[PDB]
Amino acid sequence: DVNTNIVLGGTTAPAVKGDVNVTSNVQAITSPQTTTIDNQTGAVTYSNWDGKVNGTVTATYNGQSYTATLNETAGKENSRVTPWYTQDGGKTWNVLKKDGGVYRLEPAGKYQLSVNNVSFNFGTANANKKNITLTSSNGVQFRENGQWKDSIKVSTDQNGAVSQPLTLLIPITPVDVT
Amino acid sequence: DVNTNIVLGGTTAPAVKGDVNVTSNVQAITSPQTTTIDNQTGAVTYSNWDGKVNGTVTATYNGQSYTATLNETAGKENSRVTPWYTQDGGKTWNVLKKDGGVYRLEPAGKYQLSVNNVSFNFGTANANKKNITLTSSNGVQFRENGQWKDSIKVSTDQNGAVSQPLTLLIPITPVDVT
Repeated sequence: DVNTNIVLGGTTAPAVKGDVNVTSNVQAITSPQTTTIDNQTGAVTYSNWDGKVNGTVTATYNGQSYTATLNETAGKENSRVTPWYTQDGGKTWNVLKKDGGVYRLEPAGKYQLSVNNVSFNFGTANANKKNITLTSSNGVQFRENGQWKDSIKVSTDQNGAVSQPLTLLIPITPVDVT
Repeated sequence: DVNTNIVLGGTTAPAVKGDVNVTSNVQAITSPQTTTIDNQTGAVTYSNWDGKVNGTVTATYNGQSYTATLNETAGKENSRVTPWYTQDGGKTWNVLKKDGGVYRLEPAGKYQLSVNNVSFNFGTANANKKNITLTSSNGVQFRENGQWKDSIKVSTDQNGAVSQPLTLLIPITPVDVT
């Protein structure tokens, strides 16, 4: 697209993009293990939260919908799901240790999932392709050059698989019981 | 190497060995950035600690002393030094984050350093050797099969270098400098 338009930003490249439309279908759910109250009022208190999270990452590309592949082997190359939280406004981000042997995912609060060694099999139909550009539909980020990024370029190998392993950051906002 | 002696606790191989004897020469030192005082008692109070660590890992092998090599490359290959603390003790172990942009280490101690992609150059003289036993003389541990241990077996390549990257855990107990 020709750049015609005089935006005060200083004539940057356009935001027109997207070969592969990566979309998290990851969902998070939590329940309190212990609810308390003072009977002097009706002031309930839900506490001791117990989080769980499930789903997958799909990707629309050339009118076909693919699903991300994880690695179920036990080496350094295990696609390790690691939950991240911020006490700040995302100024920093710390890994959740297991407390009482569960992931305390407290309702609202902001979370992020990190999963390395992801892939996709786009099929022999899509072999040997260069500059496939991955964009997120819903706040998924891709790791590159030591830093998170809104989009990344991948090439497919002779079979149609992304030639090198990805690493994703997935947003999480739990639902709760009640 | 022959079992004569009836110890309680089954009978098991001896622990004595060490083809190559690794020693941490890592030292840690800290100062409070603010020293304060309760004049009604005269009880001083140190706070805002500022830790620094320095040193090397050496190793004795076949009468010669070698020194560990780190990897400088910007990337996934980089020997990442990560400071490491246990809250109270044992099962707890978490990454030490920078506060006030510096690594506060309190002289009460209980810290460990973790460093990947280490190596050694044992010299052309020690090429092509097949199974070498690594031991520490001062509490350095080596990573394998997802867990630390005090010994590992490695082989040298055509040049005399450890064929594969090591990953170490180094103890440190800081000292207070006035």
